[PDB]
Amino acid sequence: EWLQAEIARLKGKSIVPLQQVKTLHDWLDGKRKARKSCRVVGESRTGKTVACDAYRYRHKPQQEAGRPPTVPVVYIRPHQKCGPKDLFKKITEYLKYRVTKGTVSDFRDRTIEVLKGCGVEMLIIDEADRLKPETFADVRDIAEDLGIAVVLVGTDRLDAVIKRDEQVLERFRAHLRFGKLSGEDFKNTVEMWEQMVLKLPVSSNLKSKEMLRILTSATEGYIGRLDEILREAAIRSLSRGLKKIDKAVLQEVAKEY
Amino acid sequence: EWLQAEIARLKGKSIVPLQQVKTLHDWLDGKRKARKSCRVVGESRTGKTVACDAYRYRHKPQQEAGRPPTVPVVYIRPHQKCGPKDLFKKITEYLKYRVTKGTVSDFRDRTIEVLKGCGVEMLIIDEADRLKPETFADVRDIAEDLGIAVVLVGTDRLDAVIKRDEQVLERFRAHLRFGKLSGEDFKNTVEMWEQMVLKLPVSSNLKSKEMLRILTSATEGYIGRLDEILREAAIRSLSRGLKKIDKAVLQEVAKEY
Amino acid sequence: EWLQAEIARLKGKSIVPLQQVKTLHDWLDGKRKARKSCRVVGESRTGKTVACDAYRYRHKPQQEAGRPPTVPVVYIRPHQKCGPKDLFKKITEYLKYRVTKGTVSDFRDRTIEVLKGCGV
DNA sequence: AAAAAAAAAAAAAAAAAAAAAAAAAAAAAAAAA
DNA sequence: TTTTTTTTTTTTTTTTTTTTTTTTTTTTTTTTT
Ligand SMILES: Nc1ncnc2c1ncn2[C@@H]1O[C@H](COP(=O)(O)OP(=O)(O)O)[C@@H](O)[C@H]1O
Ligand SMILES: Nc1ncnc2c1ncn2[C@@H]1O[C@H](COP(=O)(O)OP(=O)(O)O)[C@@H](O)[C@H]1O
Ligand SMILES: Nc1ncnc2c1ncn2[C@@H]1O[C@H](COP(=O)(O)OP(=O)(O)O)[C@@H](O)[C@H]1O
Repeated sequence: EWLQAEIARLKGKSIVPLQQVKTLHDWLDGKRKARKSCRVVGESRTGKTVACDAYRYRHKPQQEAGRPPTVPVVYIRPHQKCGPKDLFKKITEYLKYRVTKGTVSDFRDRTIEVLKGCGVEMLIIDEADRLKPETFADVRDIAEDLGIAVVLVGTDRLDAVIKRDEQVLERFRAHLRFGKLSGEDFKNTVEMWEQMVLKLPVSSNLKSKEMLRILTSATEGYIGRLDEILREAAIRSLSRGLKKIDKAVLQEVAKEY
Repeated sequence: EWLQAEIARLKGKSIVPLQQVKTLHDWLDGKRKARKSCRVVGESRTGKTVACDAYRYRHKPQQEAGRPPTVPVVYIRPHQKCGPKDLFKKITEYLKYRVTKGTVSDFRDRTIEVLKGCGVEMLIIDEADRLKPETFADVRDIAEDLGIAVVLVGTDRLDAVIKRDEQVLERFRAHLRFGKLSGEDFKNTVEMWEQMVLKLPVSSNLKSKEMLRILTSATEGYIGRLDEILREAAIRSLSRGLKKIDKAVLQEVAKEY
Repeated sequence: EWLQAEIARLKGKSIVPLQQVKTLHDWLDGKRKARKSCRVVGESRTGKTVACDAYRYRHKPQQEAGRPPTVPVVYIRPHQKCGPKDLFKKITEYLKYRVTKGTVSDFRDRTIEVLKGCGV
C-alpha cells in the first residue's frame, strides 16, 4: 500500500530552512570565531533546539590522522536539577571518552583534560533553565580557564536565574532573542513548510484567507504547533481518501487541541 | 447451600462494556498509534480506572522469541505525594527488571534503558493528581525524549496543577471527559446491569419508574455507587429468602449508605 | 609519490581465505547450532585469531527488530591476569551497556541480564 | 473609630557528597636442603 | 628439584558527618473606610 509508505514518511521529522535559523547560525559563528561566551533566549515551541542542533551537523568533528578527534562544537542537554558531577559526566560522555570512577575533583580535572585535548571551541548547552544554581560557577570557571565559548540556550527563566549572580550576568551579557511568526512571515512559512514537507498529490489551498485564519488561530506563531497540526491533518486526510488537506479536516484537528 | 455460591458471585468484582469504555479505548488506540501525549479527566466513581485496566488487558505482552518480551502498554499507579525516584522504581518493577541502587541519575538512566529495550508504546498514569509538581518535569522529559504516548488520568484537580507550568500544559492539549449517567442512558445501564452483574433468578425489572426513582435519587449518576447499591440489595434479599429484588429491601439499603 | 602509495598498501593488513579458515568456520557454525561448549588449541603465529575475527565478521549485529541489537556472537580479548570483574565488564561494554558500578555480584547479575536480552 | 481575609517568621522529609580501617587471600620467591 | 618460611603484594570488603532545599501551619496582620 502506497498510503502506508506515505503515513510512515509523514510520521518522521524533517528540517525546513528558515531565516531566523540562518540568523542564529551566523551570529553563533561570529561568536565562535571571537571565542566570546553568550546566551540565547526564546519561547517554548519556537524550534531553538532544532537550530542549535542543525548548526552542529555542519561542523561535525572529522579526524583523518592517528591523533584523537578534534571537535569544534560540543552539545549536551542536562537532566532536571543537573548538578556539577552530572554535567561533567555528560561532557565526557559526548566525546566518547571512558568516564573515570571517582570524586568530583577527579571529574573536574578529567573534563579539563578531554576539553584541552580536542578543539571544542563552542559548547552549546540546551535547557539551561534546568541547570542547578551551584553549577553555573563551574560553567564560567571553564569559560575563563580555557578560551572556549559557552552558549546558554533558555527561556525567560534563564534570564531570571542569571540575573541573580553578578559574575554570571557579566559573563553572558551579549545575547540573541527569538521571535514568533506573524503576517507575511507566517504565511510564507506555511507555504514553504508545506512545499518542503508535504508531497500530497494535490495542493492544499493554504493561501486562502480562511485556512490562514484558522491556522493562525490554532498556531499563535509557534512553529512547534504548526508542524504537528499540519502533519496530523495530512495523515488523517490521506487516511480518509483525501489527497489534499481539507478545510473540515483542519477544523477537526484544531478542535481536538 | 446454593445461596452461598450466589453470594460469593455477587461479592466478586466483574467487568462489563459501556459506551464510555469503548469511546476511551478507541481514543487511546488512536493516541497510541500516533505517539501523542493526552490526558483523561472526569469525576470520581465514574469508573475510568477500570477502563484503563481493561485496555491494558486487551494489549497483553507477547514474547514469542527468546529475547526481552515486547511490552506495548505500561500502567502505573503512584501513591500519595509521589516523587521522581519512586515513579522510576514503579516503571522498572512493572517490567520485571531488577532495581539497581544509587543516586537518582542512575534511576533515570536505567528507566530510559528498560523503556528503550521493550516496546513501551504508551505509558498510562493512574490517579495522576497524587504526583508532585516536580515529577511532571520528568514525565514530560520522557515524552519529548522517546516516542511514548504518556497518558495522565485524574480529576479536575489535575488541570489546576498542570496549568502551573506553561511547558507541561503546552505538551498536553488533548483530553477526553468522563461524566455522570442520566436519562435513557442511565435506565439502559441499570437494565443491562441487572441481567449481567446480578444473578437473581426471577423478575427484578428495574426499568419500572418506581424502582428507577429510588436508584436515581440514591445514585446521582455515579456508576460505582450504582454497582454498590445493586450488589448489596441482592445479597440482603437472598439472605431474606427472596429471589427477586423488592422495593422495601431497595429502600432499606440506601438509607444506611 | 605513487611508490609511497604502493608501499602504504603493502604495509597494510589483508585477509586471504584458506581451507584451514573455512574448516574452522564450518566447525564453529556447527557448535553454535548445537549450543555446545568446546575449545580450539593451536600454536602461536598461526593466524587462528584472525580466522576467529573473520568468523565474527560473517554474522553482523541484527538490529532489524525495533528494540535491542540482538547480536548473536560476541568476541572479547582479556588482558593478562584477567579477573572476573574485568571479564564481566568487557562482556557488558561490548554490548553497548553502561557499567553498573558495584561489587562482583552486581557485575555477575548485570552480565547475565544483558546476555539474556541479546541473542548471544 | 471598629473590622478584615493576606505577607513574614517558624518545624519534618529527602537527597547528596568522602574519607578511613581492617582483614583475607594469594602469589612469588629466597634460603635450605 | 622440592619444601619451609618469609616477604611482599594485591585484592577485597566495611563505619561516621555536613549541607541544602521544599512544604505546611499558626499567629501577626496594622490599615482602611
Ligand atoms: N526548522 C524546523 N524545521 C522543521 N520542523 C521544525 C523546525 N523547528 C521546529 N520544528 C518542529 O518543532 C519541534 C521542535 O521544537 P523544539 O525543539 O521543542 O523547540 P524548543 O526546544 O526551542 O522549545 C519539532 O517537533 C519540529 O517538528
Ligand atoms: N465497566 C464496569 N464494569 C463493572 N464495574 C464497574 C465498571 N465501571 C465502573 N465500575 C465500578 O465502579 C468502580 C470504578 O471506580 P474507579 O475505577 O475507581 O473510577 P475512579 O478512578 O474515577 O474512581 C469500581 O468499584 C467498579 O465496581
Ligand atoms: N588468513 C590470513 N590472512 C592474512 N593474514 C594472515 C592470515 N593468517 C595469518 N595472517 C598473518 O598472521 C598474523 C596473525 O597472527 P596472530 O593472529 O597473532 O596468530 P596467533 O595470535 O594465534 O599466534 C597477522 O599479522 C597476519 O598478517
